[PDB]
This record gives sequence, structure tokens and C-alpha cells, in this order.
Amino acid sequence: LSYYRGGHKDLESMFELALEYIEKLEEEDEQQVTDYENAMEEE
Amino acid sequence: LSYYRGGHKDLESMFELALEYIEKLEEEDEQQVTDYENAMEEE
Amino acid sequence: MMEFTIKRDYFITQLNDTLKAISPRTTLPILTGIKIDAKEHEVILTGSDSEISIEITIPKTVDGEDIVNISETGSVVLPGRFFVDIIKKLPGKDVKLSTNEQFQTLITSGHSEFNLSGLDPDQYPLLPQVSRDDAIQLSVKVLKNVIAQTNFAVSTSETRPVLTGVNWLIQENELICTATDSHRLAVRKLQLEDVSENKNVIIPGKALAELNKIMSDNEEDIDIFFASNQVLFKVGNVNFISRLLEGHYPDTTRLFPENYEIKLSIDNGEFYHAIDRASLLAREGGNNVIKLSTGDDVVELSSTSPEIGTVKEEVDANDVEGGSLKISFNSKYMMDALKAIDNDEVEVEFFGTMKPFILKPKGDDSVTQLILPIRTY
Amino acid sequence: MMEFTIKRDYFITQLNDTLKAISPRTTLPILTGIKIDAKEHEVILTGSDSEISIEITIPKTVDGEDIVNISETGSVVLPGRFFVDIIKKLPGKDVKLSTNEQFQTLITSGHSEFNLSGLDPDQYPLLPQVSRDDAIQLSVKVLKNVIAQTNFAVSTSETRPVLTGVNWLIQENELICTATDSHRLAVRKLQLEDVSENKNVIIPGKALAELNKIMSDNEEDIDIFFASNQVLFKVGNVNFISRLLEGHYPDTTRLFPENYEIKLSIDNGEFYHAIDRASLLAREGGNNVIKLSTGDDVVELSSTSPEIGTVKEEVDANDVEGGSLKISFNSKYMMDALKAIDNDEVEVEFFGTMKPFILKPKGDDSVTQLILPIRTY
Repeated sequence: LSYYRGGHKDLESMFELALEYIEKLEEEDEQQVTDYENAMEEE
Repeated sequence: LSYYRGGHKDLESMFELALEYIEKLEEEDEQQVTDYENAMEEE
Repeated sequence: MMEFTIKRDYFITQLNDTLKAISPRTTLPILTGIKIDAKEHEVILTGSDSEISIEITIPKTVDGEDIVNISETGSVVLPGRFFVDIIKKLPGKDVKLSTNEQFQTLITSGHSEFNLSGLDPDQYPLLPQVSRDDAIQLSVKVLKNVIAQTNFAVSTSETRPVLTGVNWLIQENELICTATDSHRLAVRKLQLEDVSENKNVIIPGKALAELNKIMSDNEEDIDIFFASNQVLFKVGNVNFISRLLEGHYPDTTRLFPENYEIKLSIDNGEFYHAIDRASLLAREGGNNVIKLSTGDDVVELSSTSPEIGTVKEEVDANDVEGGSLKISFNSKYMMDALKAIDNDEVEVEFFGTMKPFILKPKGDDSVTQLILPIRTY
Repeated sequence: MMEFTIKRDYFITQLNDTLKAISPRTTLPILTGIKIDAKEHEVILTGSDSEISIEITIPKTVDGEDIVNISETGSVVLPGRFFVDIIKKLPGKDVKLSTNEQFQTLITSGHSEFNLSGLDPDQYPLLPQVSRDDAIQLSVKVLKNVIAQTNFAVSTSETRPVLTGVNWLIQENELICTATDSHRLAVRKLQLEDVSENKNVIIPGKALAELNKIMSDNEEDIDIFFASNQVLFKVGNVNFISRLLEGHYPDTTRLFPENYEIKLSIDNGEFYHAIDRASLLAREGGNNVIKLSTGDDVVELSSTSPEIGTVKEEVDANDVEGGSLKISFNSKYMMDALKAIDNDEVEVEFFGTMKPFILKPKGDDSVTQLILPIRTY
């Protein structure tokens, strides 16, 4: 999950300087929230 | 956190039928990811 | 050794359709990828997730202009989301894929030159074959209207996996598209132009929200072919196989009571944005429940919350019958049922304080949304 | 008992500025709210989070048209994000707040009528007062250019809380705006029009990214007033207090070596979108490192990854000196430093294979971005 955590934070730091459009980070963010909820129901 | 979990899921189910614009759900989604990461470093 | 040079501005808009069937949750490592297959005159993009599957034949010419020039025929299974992310970023208007042995594709576009690692297409599973009888021909505007007016009211919970699909009940030249999550109901009546057999099928909820996206609003037709387990939405130059759900769909004709007490004739924009405003207080609590209070020519959309306060709108209902009534509904189930109305004057009628209430447009006796009461007990 | 009736289309765009200082993480329950204070001729919207604080005087007239009509003076502290969420949804073009005792405001706009629960404004903390000497007058275009060319290179890690702010070094009519996160550097030189004292201040990174948003691109001026701990960005009809960071900013003049080996003159759009393409493979791994390879009139932006493959661009560098060089940089630090260049022809010069390299525009000797090497060791 730390692989996809690093992937999401790299995509967000390449969003907050407008290097990436908002819809891609929106669906990628919902994918990360799904992964977080799976990791919280797993623990 | 289940209060804000219910708040985020109610805001997302009122996004996926286009009843809410994407920027509001984007910043609200990043707020939920911040709350999830605080809850995972707390546990 | 596939090798073709497709125009990028068309390959993106025909590849972003077959991306919608690629779900990144499938247990097979091959179904998370797009199968590109260039034959002698066309390129098909089979994207599947063992539930829905999209096959998009891209011919060598579309409306006169040239699109693909296949230099050598073959096939490869590139990764799914990443390859569309490549094609959306390339600078040129020509994308020349060229597969070699061990299936590595050199995506050359002007100066840029990617080199992916596609998989073997011989281990990609076969497409489900659907027999070309049981033909139902809708239009694109009519079927996008049906999917907009019915596929919001499907269930998102797989505990009852029959309510997660849209029932299509064909019997004697009539199409009855219902969708229930045991809180809503959206029955679209529709008369066809031909004769069709008695079908009782359950097309899934996420198998038509991904069809509403891949249909551009045109004058073409969707020849819908039903099978025992699959359904083919043969739109123009794009197929759409989706799996019919099993089980018997529950009878929703018992959820239609009669003898209306009050009958509003309210605007759609006013009474939609007024639910959008009146649920602002009661959605930060997590729940979304709005009390309504019908009066003479007014609809007093109220809500309250501790520590935040009180909201009270007043919407002009153009024609009200009966008396006054204080119903307490759900705001998402009202905003979805008002977004589905194409008309700008819905005709709400309420059946008492603890029963469902019809939300239908006036002038149209076909579509009747229904909201079961989530009032207090 | 505040009571005023402000035009909504102006109150949203002057309330969404003072929302940007309301952060929903402050330990006080009063600093998460907007203080609205209607005086006899103006309405101020003090929004703070004990680090930055925005006071926006909304007068009774803006460019001739009437805006506010204060019926009774007073003040209230409404909740922060929720009140802006209310005002963005109201139907009318007039929003009439009316506070009572115990501070409950009746937000009436046409038919809608909210009733919030504001707090006591007497327990809201006082605004930090900044002395009106040490005046530095920039323009809006010049200061938005400085914030765009410098405030990307601040540190987001509070382990070293001096690198999280933009240094402004005023000495003899020259402004030197640096920003370092020990991997980048962005030094904007700027000559002023007046004389100013020797200032060495550290304005924070998120105290100018929230100033770049609230400045509409106009011909007005930001009278910047410095104090010992605070700085006043007095834009037209909007103040902006922000807290200067403490400590000594580290000397970044030792990070400027000389005797360039190679010197490109490359396009900005081509070499920006080519970094945008070449980092697609190496950003799904999580890291973002692109190998560069300078050749004769080419810049071979390469990357690789296991299980995905290889990308190799070729960007036309219009004038290259020296020889060939294989540097391995970071793609976000290059895309930020190419987005900051207003010009369409940057002039990259490289200092060997293990040293920082200048990324400056040609024709401008003021702004010189610098990227420290994150090449292999």
C-alpha cells in the first residue's frame, strides 16, 4: 500500500502546481480512498 | 471519524449523479485522505 | 507483429470508451488490459472485466477521412489505464504502434517513442457470443433518455443482487424499465416500433452507466440483442456485451397506490435548487432528510440541525389540490428524481404522510418516479 | 444586531477570498469562522487562522454601483466553510443577513431563509497591527509574477522551518526572492522604484500561494508593509497579514557555480510536455526520475522501468554548446521550473554530471531556477 501511497502523493504534488488536471486526480483519489478503506477493514 | 466518513460518502453519492461539482468533492476528498492518514498514524 | 498508424484524435475517443470496461479490480492479470487487434481493414479494441466487454471496430475510414493504415496484422494486450494515459499525452496526430516478438509495442508519435510490454493475446479470454435474434431497436436519444430516467435508482448494495440492475420487461410492443433500491422506483414506459418476444431481463446498474457514457448523442440506433445470460448493445461501430443478472425481479406494481391526497404542479429548477439548498444543513451531519410542508401555493422545504440552525424555503407550486401535508423525505432521492425529469414542470402528488409519493412530469404519463417514505417511525 | 443587504455576486467573490485564511485545523473553535462586521459605511470580513489573516473592507459602492446597505451596525462570527457554502447556493442577487441576540443570523435571499448560529465576536482574537512604515510598492502583475516564479520551490517539510518560506532580501533598491527546499532554488531579481531599508524576511510558502489566489490581475498596487513579525499585503480593498518566519535564511549564493559545460537553448512548451510524457513510466512506481542525454541538436529524454518498458523523446535544442552529457534529474522539479518561465525559450545550462544546473530564460538575467542533482550516487 506504501507503493500506491507514494504513487498518490507523487500525483498530488504534481497536481498542486497544476501539472495535472483535476479529473485524473479525482478518480485516482477515489481509488486511494477505496484502498484505505480496504486496509482499514483488513486490520 | 465515522461522522466524517458518513459525510464524505453522502457527498460522494451526491456527486456520482452530478448533483455536486468536482472541485468541492476534490478538496473534501483530500480532507478525508488527511483524516484517514491521521487515523492510520494514530493506530 | 502488429503494426498500424492510427490518427490519435480519433483513437483517444475510441479508446476512452473501451477503457470504461477495464476495471482495475479484476483477479485476472489479463483482464486489466486493452486487447488491440489490427485486422486487414479494421482495428478492434476488446476491453473486458468478465462482466461487461466493449469491442470497438475502428475501420480504415470514418466519414470519408482516413484513420488507420495497417502495415501488418496481429494483436497485443497492452495494459489498460496506462496505455490510454500514454495516448492522451502524445504530441502528434499519428500514433504508430508496432509489436515485436515477446509483445513489446513501440508507440511512436512524432518525436516521442514509448516501448510498452504487452502480454500474449492468446491467453486473453474469448468474447461472449450473442445470438443475433431477439432484436430490439431503440434510438440513441431514446435509450439515453431511458438510462437517464431509470439508471439512478439502482441499488449499490450487493446483499440483494437483483435490485442492483434495471429490469426491462418487454411484453406486446411495450418496454417497462424499472429500477428499485427499496427506497426509490423509476418506471419508464416505452412503446417500441416492432414486435418482440416476452423478455424479463435484469441489465445491471453499472452496465448502463458505462453505456450512457460511450454513446454520443446521434441519430443512429442501438440494435439490442438479448441472450440467456448476455446482452449486446450494438451501437454504431461499437459493441457492448454485458451480463444479465440472474433471479426474478420483485414485483413493483404493488408499490403504486391510488387516491392522491394533494397534487402539486411545481417547477423543476426551483424545486431542484431548493432541495439543493435545504439539504446543506442536514448533509454535514451525514444524513440527508428534509421535512416538507405543503401550504396554499407554497412548499415550505424545512430542515434543522443542532449547533447549525434552521433553513426554510418557499417554492411556488403552481397548482395544489387537497389540503396540507408534512412529509419528511430524503434529499438525494428527490434531487435524483428531479434531475431525471426532462420537463421543467413536474407534477408531484403525495399519498398521505406514511406512503410513497409519485414524482411524475405533467404531459407525460410514461415516466413516474416514486420515493418510498423515509419519514420518522 | 447586525443587519445589511449585500449583493451576492460580489459577496461571494469577496467571501471566497477571506475563506482562504480559514483553515479547518485550528485548535481554537473561533478561528474556524468568518467574522463579518458591518460598520456604518463598510463591511469587513476578518478571516484568520493565527498565521495569516485577511480583512476585506466591502464599501457601500464599488465602481459606482451600490453593494451594501447596512441597516444596523454590529458583528458576528459565522462558521467558516459552511457560510460560504450557503452564500454560493442562494438564488437571489441580494443576501440580507440579520443578527439577533445570542448571534443567530437570518440569511434571507429571495425565498430562501437560513438561520445560522454565529458565535460571539468579542472572543474573536484581535487583528495583528502592522506599522505603516517600511513601504514597498509592487504591482499586481509584478508580484503575481514573483509569486509564480518563486513560490513553487518552498519546502513542504516542517523539520527545517526556514526553508518553508520565501526569502525576500531587500538591499539598495533590489529585491531578491529566493526559495529553497534543498533540491530546488528559484532566485528572482527585481529592482524597485523607491528606496527601502535593508530587510531580510522569510514570508511563508502557504502565505503567498493564498495571496496569488486573492489578487485579480489588475493595474493596482500592493503596498507591502513589513513589521518585526508580520507583513501587510495591502491590496486594493483587501488586507493580508501574514506571519514572518523566524531564524536566519541559509546562504544560497554558494549554490551558484560557474564555467558551464553545455548550454542548451530549448523550447518551453516542447521541453515541458516532453517531461510530462517521459515521466509517465517513472511516476507509477512512485518516484519520478528522468535520465537526460544531450546530443547534437537533440535532448534525449529517457526513462525506464521493469514490467512497463522504455520511453525516449527527442526535443529540438536550438543552440547547444560544449559536448554530450547524461544527467539524471527529477521531473516534478523540472516541470515546476519550466512552468514558472513566462518566456517560450528557456536557456538550460548544465554544470557537469554531478552539480546543480541553471534553468533560466534567455533575454532575462533576473530569474534563474536551479535544480540540485538527484542523480545516482
